[PDB]
Amino acid sequence: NYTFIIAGGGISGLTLADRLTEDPRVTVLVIEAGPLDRGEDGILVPGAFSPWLYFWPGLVSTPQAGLNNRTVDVITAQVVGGGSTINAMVYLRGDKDDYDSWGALGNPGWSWNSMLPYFIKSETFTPPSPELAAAGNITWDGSIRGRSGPVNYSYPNYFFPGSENWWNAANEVGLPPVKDPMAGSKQGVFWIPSAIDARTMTRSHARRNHYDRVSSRPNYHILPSHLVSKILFRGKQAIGVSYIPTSGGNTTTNVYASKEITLAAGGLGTPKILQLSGIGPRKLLNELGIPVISDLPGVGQNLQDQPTLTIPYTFTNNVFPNTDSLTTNATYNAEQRALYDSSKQGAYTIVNSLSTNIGVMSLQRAAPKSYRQIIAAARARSASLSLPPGTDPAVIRGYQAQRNAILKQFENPNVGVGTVHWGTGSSALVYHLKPLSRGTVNIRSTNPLDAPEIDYRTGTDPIDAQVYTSLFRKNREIFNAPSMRVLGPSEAAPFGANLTTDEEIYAVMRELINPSNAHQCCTAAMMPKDMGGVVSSEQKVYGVQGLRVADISFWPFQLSGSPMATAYAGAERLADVIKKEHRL
Ligand SMILES: Cc1cc2c(cc1C)N(C[C@H](O)[C@H](O)[C@H](O)COP(=O)(O)OP(=O)(O)OC[C@H]1O[C@@H](n3cnc4c(N)ncnc43)[C@H](O)[C@@H]1O)c1[nH]c(=O)[nH]c(=O)c1N2
Ligand SMILES: *[C@@H]1O[C@H](CO)[C@@H](O[C@@H]2O[C@H](CO)[C@@H](O)[C@H](O)[C@H]2NC(C)=O)[C@H](O)[C@H]1NC(C)=O
Ligand SMILES: *[C@@H]1O[C@H](CO)[C@@H](O)[C@H](O)[C@H]1NC(C)=O
Ligand SMILES: *[C@@H]1O[C@H](CO)[C@@H](O)[C@H](O)[C@H]1NC(C)=O
Ligand SMILES: *[C@@H]1O[C@H](CO)[C@@H](O)[C@H](O)[C@H]1NC(C)=O
Ligand SMILES: O=[N+]([O-])c1ccc(O)cc1
Ligand SMILES: O=[N+]([O-])c1ccc(O)cc1
Ligand SMILES: [Mg+2]
Ligand SMILES: [Mg+2]
Ligand SMILES: [Mg+2]
Ligand code: NA
Repeated sequence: NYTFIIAGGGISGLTLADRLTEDPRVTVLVIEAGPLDRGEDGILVPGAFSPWLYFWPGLVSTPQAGLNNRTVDVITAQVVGGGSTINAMVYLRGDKDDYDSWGALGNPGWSWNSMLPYFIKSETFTPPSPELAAAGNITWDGSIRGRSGPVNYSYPNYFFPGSENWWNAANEVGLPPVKDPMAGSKQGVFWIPSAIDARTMTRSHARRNHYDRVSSRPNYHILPSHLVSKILFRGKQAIGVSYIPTSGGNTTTNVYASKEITLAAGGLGTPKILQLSGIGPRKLLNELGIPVISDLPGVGQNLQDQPTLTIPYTFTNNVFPNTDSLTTNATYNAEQRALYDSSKQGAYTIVNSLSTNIGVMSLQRAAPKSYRQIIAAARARSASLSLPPGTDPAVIRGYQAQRNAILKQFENPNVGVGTVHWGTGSSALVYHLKPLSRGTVNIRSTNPLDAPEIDYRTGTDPIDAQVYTSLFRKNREIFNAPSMRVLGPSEAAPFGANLTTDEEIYAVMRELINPSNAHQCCTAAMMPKDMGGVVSSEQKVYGVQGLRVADISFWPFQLSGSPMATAYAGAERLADVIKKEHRL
């Protein structure tokens, strides 16, 4: 027996296991599908970034009805440290109203102010050098960045010169410098904080900051390369799990917990454990012959991600060096790698293909002449039109509440809906942070080795195309501003200056948008049960005792930001919630 068993050793699972094992009377077993990383350069060194080393194999979407019925490979981590081990290290909090909105959906104790102590606890910020801060326009508010917590973050110690042209261009088209994008608003441009340990300029992933750091503890146990295949119950009490080798060896083992089972298996993993365990929609469980322990139609509903668009460019006068110099100039690449190996300086401190600065914008900043028109269309349309026909009414009610919160965010000048980035080379990136579309993740069988059916339903809500087209147009403004025109950019096929109407631009976007940046969330949502929720405000699964969801399956909806910083902080908070209930 262990005190706690955690299914998934990703960001949430390892953060929780670390904090729970601070009490030597508490024992934890973390069961993780993937192996330990080997500290290979493709993980530790930003410039060597090789995320495909630990992608979960054999996951494909359904044909995407909103994206010309395209099928895409599904990307999620399978490795100790989860997404933190293979992500692009972008470390950003959401905006105040994200957390305040989660609270307003019926979740006492959720707000920006309740999260801020956990953001601070989570991390240690290391300031950049003064000369890079001054030259780069790096700013921060030290009063709201942690100085003593486990997650290291800082910045690269270098910037490609064309990042300057893009900064000035973004300013020219109404994206001003943001003092600190961690202070609960991020309207304009800023340096991307990176989850790097500045001692060695290497990745600070959860395997290091929430396992290696505390791995002398005998009460903190890890079992890599095993899958949690089922939750075990005595009546409605979660008492243990079954696990199998990830490789599918014909062996099953049962292990038991004296206090709780925690699911931390991610947006695409947690709902599958619940559904195989008979916690999920009666209709699906009945079809597969799985006994219903708790009839929760929200399990596998409400899937969200943050779609991405790569816009290709050619330049008549780009500045050298730039990120594509690493790929197209072997001499430059070898000299920057030798520079990093010697004094830990230069381009290898930046995640490969990224630049150092980024822009975020509200709907009114993206669409200053038309945002009210997009809000009017969204307010006019029935919430239920966004969901499959015959969606459970409780799930529709939760989606209606989310939608009302997001339409308030659309009117809010201080909440982001999209991002613009330029890596300094042949492509730009435009992310959609706040889709109104909702997808599904459902098991197809009782075989725990079978991939679930993953249907992002990207672009099924027509409002999303209007928001995304506005983001595309703002990106075009940056590239046509004086500071960027000096580099001689032009959109490459299948984009181009001759695509001038919304219709022309979005027909190409429909063919190129990726449903996912591997930010899958919200498939075991924290909302009232009568709003299609799966977990309470204490993250307890409805209808059963001793069972919580820790991973970002529990989020109601996506942030103005990428998920990692909040995945850590929310696990920091859940550790304290659990310790208080037991008296640990
Ligand atoms: C390639 C790539 C790139 C990015 C990102 C992800 C990825 C994959 N993200 C997203 C971010 O990393 C992600 O949202 C968080 O890691 C989510 O943390 P969780 O704890 O929810 O799941 P996470 O995915 O971290 O952990 C879930 C774990 O559960 C395991 N698991 C699944 N099913 C299991 C089962 N049945 N039994 C046992 N273990 C099981 C998995 O193997 C995995 O390690 C990101 N975010 C960000 O803010 N900045 C960024 O730069 C990026 N970029
Ligand atoms: C990563 O963050 C941790 C946590 O603050 C830092 O660990 C500290 O390291 C210093 C010097 O090595 C020690 O004197 C402290 O006692 C450690 N503090 C704690 C709270 O453990 C580590 O320094 C960070 N990395 C950087 C570059 O600052
Ligand atoms: C996608 O597939 C369905 C039938 O499988 C079809 O009716 C629909 O027209 C297709 N969508 C597009 C945009 O081609
Ligand atoms: C920093 O901002 C100043 C003032 O707007 C500008 O002149 C400069 O080019 C910027 N540099 C970078 C690297 O963004
Ligand atoms: C290639 O990189 C080297 C090393 O910085 C540089 O001197 C050279 O001019 C670059 N060549 C081209 C063609 O970019
Ligand atoms: O290669 N990558 O960094 C990726 C690829 C796909 C994805 O959805 C997220 C990140
Ligand atoms: O700047 N931001 O808020 C971001 C940055 C990256 C990302 O994937 C999502 C949001
Ligand atoms: Mg210093
Ligand atoms: Mg300045
Ligand atoms: Mg200027
Ligand atoms: Na330096």
